[PDB]
Amino acid sequence: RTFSYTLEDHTKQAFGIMNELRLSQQLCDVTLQVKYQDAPAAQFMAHKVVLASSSPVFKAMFTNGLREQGMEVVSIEGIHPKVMERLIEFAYTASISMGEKCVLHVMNGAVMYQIDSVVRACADFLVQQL
Amino acid sequence: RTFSYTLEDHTKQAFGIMNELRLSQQLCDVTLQVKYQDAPAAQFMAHKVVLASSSPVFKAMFTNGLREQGMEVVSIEGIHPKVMERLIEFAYTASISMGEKCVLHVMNGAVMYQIDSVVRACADFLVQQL
Repeated sequence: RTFSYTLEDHTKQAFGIMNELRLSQQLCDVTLQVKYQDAPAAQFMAHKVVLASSSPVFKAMFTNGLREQGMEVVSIEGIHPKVMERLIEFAYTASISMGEKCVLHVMNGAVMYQIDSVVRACADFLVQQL
Repeated sequence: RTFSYTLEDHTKQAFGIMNELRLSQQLCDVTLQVKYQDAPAAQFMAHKVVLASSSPVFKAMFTNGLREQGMEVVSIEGIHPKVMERLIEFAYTASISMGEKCVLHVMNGAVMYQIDSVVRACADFLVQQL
């Protein structure tokens, strides 16, 4: 009496569209403004719900109480823009790529945003290089 | 010189959190107010970017031009609240379930929002019942 269907590729397909929307800067409600030491400032527009879905730190940051009035700007320090870029790309694509010289910095950034999957991968890479 | 990692379960995990946020009514920016013929009105809070990721119709509806001022209300007619509920659940979970008596209505609703995967599944179910 009951009919039930699951599209296994759905979440992959949907994230592809959400990443398209990020890159076309559509429906974005947070701008991450990243200024790290000597490097020129950079900014990244994104969707709070997507960032919250991949990082407990972003989730707590955006779900404070009575949900917000429009596009919010967030100041980020302590992470190089190139690392934040790769973490955002991970949240939107499930993949991350970097040079061996950046693995430590990406791991530092993944710890800062509690992106546990990237922490494990980076930790395991560092240890294999021993 | 280059290290690359993919978390295969990521998009599934992230959608689980986005569905949690929908049900706790956190970070939602659209309310779908559904009034269908005789049935009592119902409303559904959701995330525009998630709905846009699963339906070209919602995507076009929300990406008009200069992105909007806060929580938007959308009036929906022609679909029973129970069908809209199941379509929203599909967008957030990749699964949909219904009784055989509702398959035609769910398919009608999936055509209305161009949720092609649910259209195919419903069409194929109807034809197997022949």
